[PDB]
Amino acid sequence: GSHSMRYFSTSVSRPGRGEPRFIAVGYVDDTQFVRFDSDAASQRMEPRAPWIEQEGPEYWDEETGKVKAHSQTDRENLRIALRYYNQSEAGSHTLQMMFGCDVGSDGRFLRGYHQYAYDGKDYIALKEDLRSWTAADMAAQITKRKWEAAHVAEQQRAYLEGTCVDGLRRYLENGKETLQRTDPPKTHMTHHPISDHEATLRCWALGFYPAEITLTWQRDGEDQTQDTELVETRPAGDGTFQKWAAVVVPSGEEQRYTCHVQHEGLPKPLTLRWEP
Amino acid sequence: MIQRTPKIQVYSRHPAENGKSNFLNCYVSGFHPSDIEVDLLKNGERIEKVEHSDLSFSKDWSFYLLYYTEFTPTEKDEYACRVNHVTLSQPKIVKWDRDM
Amino acid sequence: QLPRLFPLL
Repeated sequence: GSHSMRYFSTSVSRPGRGEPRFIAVGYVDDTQFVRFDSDAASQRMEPRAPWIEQEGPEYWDEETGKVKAHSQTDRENLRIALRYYNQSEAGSHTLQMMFGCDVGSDGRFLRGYHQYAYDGKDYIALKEDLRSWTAADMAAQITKRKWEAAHVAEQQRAYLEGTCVDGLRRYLENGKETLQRTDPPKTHMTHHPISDHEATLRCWALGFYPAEITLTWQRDGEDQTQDTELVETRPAGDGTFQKWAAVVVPSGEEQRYTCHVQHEGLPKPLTLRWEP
Repeated sequence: MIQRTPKIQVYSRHPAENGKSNFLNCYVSGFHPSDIEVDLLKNGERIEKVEHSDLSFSKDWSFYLLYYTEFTPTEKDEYACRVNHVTLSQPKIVKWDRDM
Repeated sequence: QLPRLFPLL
């Protein structure tokens, strides 16, 4: 199937408490592989997946250089955002950045991304064509014009269609055991009386990778979102994911209810029913 | 400026079996800004040797962290996650339910 | 693998 590489960066100002904190984190699909934290002693980009330890030592020096340049740049971008929004130096603010590339199962470039958020709101994003920018407000329109004038879309396109995909494909090979695995969910159903009169049926998907999954309830084979609870997909901490979906049911009518599990690792959707 | 209040899930890595070594997870997600305090509690007191993931965020820019520790569930030992954020008047405690 | 150039707002 398709694969994604994503770098996520967070810069947080803390006036009177030193320079902003910069955290960067790198992912391939739902698996983290690097970090950098300007507060940590190493002052190095660090591995967070076994397979990235195969990169040579030159890699660690190069990524450390570049993430430090990102750092110094987003520290200044916090001060530029202050000016544009006309805000005091007394308050803490957040600049988030995301970028990276998608490839098909053939390994060909699919899609490129490069976007910012200020104080948790969309600021600017590179559009699908990788030739143009969406700006959320007049401050981002200042950035949009600067970046058009300086051909920023062209520099970022050449990275996303080039080095980015090269990197993602090398990672997919060096970490094939991890990244290209497909762990189907292990599913079961639990039953929890609420009363003499009603019970919760809970449908479980455990140990699955990657994290994309769909859990659906039906009653007599028609979709059910009434009395349905669906929790966020959640990490187990071992590189796999968990999810459940629940219905409260008239006790003695359990068998009307089917749970349906869709996941890349199942050759076919699963139907679960209540089995004493 | 957006502010988003954390969502909290407390759960075991593996199906709880009383007296078998497991991991206790607290997943805090959907929050903004990023400053957050998380404690894992056994019977109301702080666990010392808790670890967390590196700060990342979702499509909507909202942050997520996993906090975890090795633990051995019993029938009677009560575990919880205590979360403090600028959006909360006071810490939110979510008790671990082995069935959730 | 990171890019070399990071733009100013």
